[PDB]
Amino acid sequence: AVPRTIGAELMELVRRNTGLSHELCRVAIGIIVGHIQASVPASSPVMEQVLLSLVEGKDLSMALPSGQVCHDQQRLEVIFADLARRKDDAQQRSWALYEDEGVIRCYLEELLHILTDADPEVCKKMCKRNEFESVLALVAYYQMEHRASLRLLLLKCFGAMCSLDAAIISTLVSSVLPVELARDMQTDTQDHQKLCYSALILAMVFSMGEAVPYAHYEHLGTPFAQFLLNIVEDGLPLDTTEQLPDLCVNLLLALNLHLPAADQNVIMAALSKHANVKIFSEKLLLLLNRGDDPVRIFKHEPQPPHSVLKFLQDVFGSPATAAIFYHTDMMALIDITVRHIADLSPGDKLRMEYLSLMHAIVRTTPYLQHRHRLPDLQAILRRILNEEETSPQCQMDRMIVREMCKEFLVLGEAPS
Amino acid sequence: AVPRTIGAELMELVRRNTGLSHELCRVAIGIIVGHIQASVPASSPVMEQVLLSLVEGKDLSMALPSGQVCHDQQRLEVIFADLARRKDDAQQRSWALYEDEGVIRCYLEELLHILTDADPEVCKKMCKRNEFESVLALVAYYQMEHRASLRLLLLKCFGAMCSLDAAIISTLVSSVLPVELARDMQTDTQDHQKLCYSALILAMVFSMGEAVPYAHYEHLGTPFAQFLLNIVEDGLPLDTTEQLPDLCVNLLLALNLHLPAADQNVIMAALSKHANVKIFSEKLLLLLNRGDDPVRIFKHEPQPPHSVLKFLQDVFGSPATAAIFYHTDMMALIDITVRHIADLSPGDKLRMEYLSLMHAIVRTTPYLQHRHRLPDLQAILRRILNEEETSPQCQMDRMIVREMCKEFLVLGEA
Amino acid sequence: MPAYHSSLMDPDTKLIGNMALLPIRSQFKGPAPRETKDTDIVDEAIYYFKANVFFKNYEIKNEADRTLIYITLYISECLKKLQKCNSKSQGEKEMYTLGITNFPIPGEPGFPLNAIYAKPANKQEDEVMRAYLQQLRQETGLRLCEKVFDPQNDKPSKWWTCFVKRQFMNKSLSGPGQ
Repeated sequence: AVPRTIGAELMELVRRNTGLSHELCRVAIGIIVGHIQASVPASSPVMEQVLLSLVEGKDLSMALPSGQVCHDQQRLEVIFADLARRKDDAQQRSWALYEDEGVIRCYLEELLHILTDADPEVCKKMCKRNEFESVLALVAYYQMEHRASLRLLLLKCFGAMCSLDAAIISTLVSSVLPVELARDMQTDTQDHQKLCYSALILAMVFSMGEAVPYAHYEHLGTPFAQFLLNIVEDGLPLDTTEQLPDLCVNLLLALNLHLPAADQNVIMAALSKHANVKIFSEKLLLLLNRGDDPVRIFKHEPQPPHSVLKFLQDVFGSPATAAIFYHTDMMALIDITVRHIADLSPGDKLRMEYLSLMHAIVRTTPYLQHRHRLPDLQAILRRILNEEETSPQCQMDRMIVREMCKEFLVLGEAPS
Repeated sequence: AVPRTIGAELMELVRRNTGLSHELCRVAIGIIVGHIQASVPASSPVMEQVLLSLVEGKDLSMALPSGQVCHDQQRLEVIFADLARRKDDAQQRSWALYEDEGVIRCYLEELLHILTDADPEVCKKMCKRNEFESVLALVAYYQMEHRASLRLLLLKCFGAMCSLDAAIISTLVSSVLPVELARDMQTDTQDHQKLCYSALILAMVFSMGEAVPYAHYEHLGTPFAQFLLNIVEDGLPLDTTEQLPDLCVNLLLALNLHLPAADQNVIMAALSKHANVKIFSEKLLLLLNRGDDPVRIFKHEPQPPHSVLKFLQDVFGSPATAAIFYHTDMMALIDITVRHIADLSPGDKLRMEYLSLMHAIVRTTPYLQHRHRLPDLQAILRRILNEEETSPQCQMDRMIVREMCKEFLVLGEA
Repeated sequence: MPAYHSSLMDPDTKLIGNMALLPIRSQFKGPAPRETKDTDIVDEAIYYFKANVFFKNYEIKNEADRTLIYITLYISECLKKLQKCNSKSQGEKEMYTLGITNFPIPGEPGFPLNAIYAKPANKQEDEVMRAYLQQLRQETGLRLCEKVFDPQNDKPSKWWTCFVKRQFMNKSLSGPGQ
């Protein structure tokens, strides 16, 4: 019989020289052993090829070699070591003497491949080790590095890390990286590529909705929110892809995701004070109409609220921001939500959110003086209130209708 | 026992779903079965023969189990079919209506990968299919296309194709492609990226020294040579990498390689007429000092002459072009020759060429006026004519010394 | 529709395979008799060539069309060599060495029109039509070499070499098997 670790040996021994992506490396071995298991029937009855297949079929996840650490670990060892030194070579970071851009860039190029073509467990473990030592090393180095040619690869490396585990996201949220990125964007509007990645990474970083150091809002407060509204409302001459408006809409949704209320909200105070929010008003409805959440760019499981439903509930929480919308836009909003509340089946998490957003719209807009879809709303609220389903979320849906109709007796009245 | 095609069954199957480059695919097969048979030698009655079946170069290489067509062949057929079907769409190629850049870009960049990731012998077999129709149609499309983006990918394809086979090169040289590249460069100096690739592909095709249609000289001759000399002397404001100076040196060396005779040579007229060439002069000697030949970029079998030696022998073939060197460069040229001629072991074919270059220099420069390194030259010529080996190249060296010595008896020590 | 077809099918003129052994006004050695009229089948082909290559359908009237078409296919091949030639002297020497090469004959593989020419069955057919087709080639190349080179400079003239790309109904006497 074959040594019962053979498949974990092959999984690394093939990557050592093919350079394959780890996920394809599993397939590349599986297919050849799978074929020879058929094309020579003499090879399957002996455990060899069945065992070669089964050893790849790890118990749930497994890739432990019989001995020394895999080639991917050894590269992360050397790369994170060398950057960790260059971070603190105080005589070279300032008062530079040797040429080092070439060597550093090669290290970052390689790192970015390992984070994207190696085993996620090995990368995840290596970033976690020593309580995220090497994550903070890159962040501190990114703060003091000023050559934009190098900064751009650090952004990409941080992106690949964000995909890797929510715990790394939380570290980058808590670190200086976001508040440095905001300062960069507000200062150096002349690198369209760096601007796009800066916006994307902030959206990636905040995508898990955790609270930040209060020190962050010196920059991430209203002046940055006003900056983002301007980028969406008329953009930049360099944005020949017209790509920043989308990234900045995505960013405001992620920035707001962690704030607790509408009154203190540093984003909503920007919308209130901005001169005219024509384009942002429109783009927000095109997203709500489809009803997807752009901020859930990753698969991490303890997911936050649906970002756009959240952002709209935070808009309508005060009369000053309820005036954001043009009349025709708010008519289309009531139509879109009155549709989504009807079509969602019982027990869906999201049906409560549209119910809450109607409650917000009813309570703070001039709704009962124009009544745009009030017959159709009542006909649905009739059904929702009578709904005989008994799950906890269904009970909560029925309760918020009881709150809504008790506040506004025009709701729940008999049909005309 | 093993089904005796298994090695070709496996090699295709892995490429199909991995996308590996073909050499890496072979490596993947070799290591996987190798490592199991190292772990359990009792697998040898199957694993040895599975390995042994893989050992094919072109002999039964990619043998069909039965009637299969490997994925790379399928895609090459589809691409060359569709590119032709677009090239002849005479309505769309002059009175455009449909949007077509995207689909063409995808087909071209897919082609470029297959020409470099797949088995070269398949790629050859599809290019040379019906008297190079696949190649010549794609060339005719390049003359007709004018989107700069699409032009740039076509050049990359032509290079990969040019790498495959001298039969493809000689087709490209004989077709229209060189003329359009030279016309493009003289007129559209602004696309630095296309300009660099244009000079590269143009030097690649000429690298075999094939004779061109005389109609080509109309564009390729003296006007174009002056244009290249201006770039290598003066540069262009848009070149921040200085690649054009080096590429234009290589391109002049490539075009000269095929020209016969000496006096009427269209490049030599340009060197004669150009106003004080000098950067080209000292760049050229730095090639001779190392002795490499930038034009031999491909391993194709019938190796043409050493391009730099050929070029200098042309330059000194006449007194009007011999004058281009500065006096300090002339001395170093003599120093470099006298060293190589002395260093080269007997029977090296190059030693004939250095002998001939020295012969040309003495006949057309005022050498006997300045006599630099003359004692060393006498001693080495005295040696070579007294060297005692018998192979034809040693005889050829010995003969050139005799004819050079009798023309200039001072070189014999009188 | 009507491309140019051979004029000189005299009933006296013998056939081999499906080709008519028309007399030739040539100093080259070969089995067909010596022509004495001003026009000749090689000159029909050379006179028609510029017009004939543009037509895309060609209906065989007789064996002489299967003969004259062969010349035009060979002219569309000799133009490939002489466009590269620096001088008329080079071309004339080159062309002599071109025509003596062993081009395929009817039904021998790679010959482009196996559907339309039948192979000679016997030595006295085969050897004689080789000896005929050879002298046709030899003469045909030389007659181009007299008129494609402009006499002012021996430039192989633009007006003739323009046709090199325009193969006769996409048929190559080089043959598609190579």
